[PDB]
Amino acid sequence: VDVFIGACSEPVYRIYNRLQGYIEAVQLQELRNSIGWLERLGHRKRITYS
Amino acid sequence: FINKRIVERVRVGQILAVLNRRFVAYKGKMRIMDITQSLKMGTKLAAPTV
Amino acid sequence: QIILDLKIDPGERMDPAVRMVAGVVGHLLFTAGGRFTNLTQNMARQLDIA
Amino acid sequence: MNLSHSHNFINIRDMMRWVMLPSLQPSLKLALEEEAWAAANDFEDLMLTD
Amino acid sequence: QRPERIKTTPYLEGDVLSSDSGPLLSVFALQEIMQKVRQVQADYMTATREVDFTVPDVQKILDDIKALAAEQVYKIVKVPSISFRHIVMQSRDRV
Repeated sequence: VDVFIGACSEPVYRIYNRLQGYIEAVQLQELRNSIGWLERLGHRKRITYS
Repeated sequence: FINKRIVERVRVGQILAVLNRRFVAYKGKMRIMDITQSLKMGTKLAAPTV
Repeated sequence: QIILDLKIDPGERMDPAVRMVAGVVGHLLFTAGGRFTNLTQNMARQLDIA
Repeated sequence: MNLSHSHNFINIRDMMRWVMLPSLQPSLKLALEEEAWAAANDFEDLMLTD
Repeated sequence: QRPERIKTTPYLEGDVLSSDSGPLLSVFALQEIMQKVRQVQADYMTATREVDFTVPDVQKILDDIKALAAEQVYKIVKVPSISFRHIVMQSRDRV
């Protein structure tokens, strides 16, 4: 990942820092939790998620 | 009176004095795709009949 | 080097008994032993449910 | 080398890793190329000088 | 010609359904790889560089490697190069 230093305004940079902090959490555990939860519902409801 | 530094006159050496925002950019040779709609793909297992 | 999966498809409609028969055939044709695997951790999970 | 279209998916620290891996197949052309590179390690025989 | 295909009892003798071959599965396997990456990039909002996915002719590739074996990096010649020349001037016995 390429990290550089730029310039943005103060109340917009907090929105940009929180969005990129969300995608850093999705690659860690939010994707593995969501896909790992449909395997427990499709086991119950006789559904097969792809 | 507004306590926000909206417009300041400044020397031409301090034009790059606002470079203080750590931006996080992604590589051009990788891909980003939105799999939000991928949480609905799946077939329903029918019950065996007589 | 080549691993299989399931290919959930909503357009095709099969007999429910062809899935249950093909949960037997997958358990004595493929290989998920201690040395190599022929099939994914998900493909070998939908065979144990089948 | 482009059988999987991998010419577009190589970063700068993978092509630098290939040029540092010692594995050469000796043949007539490599025995005739490395002698040609030995005659160009001064650049004065290439009409280039500083 | 081989000792293992001599089918005596009519157990293993059955009907022929279809066929396959080496130069046919090589172009089939590359189709099923490149069709999958061209399918998930059409159903979802993907943001990458445009990379065209053309299936290359494998039999033309293997023929062109074989034609490179007939190359000759050397050559047969009768006389060498010129390698030296002289410029005349107003002087005699000094060039």
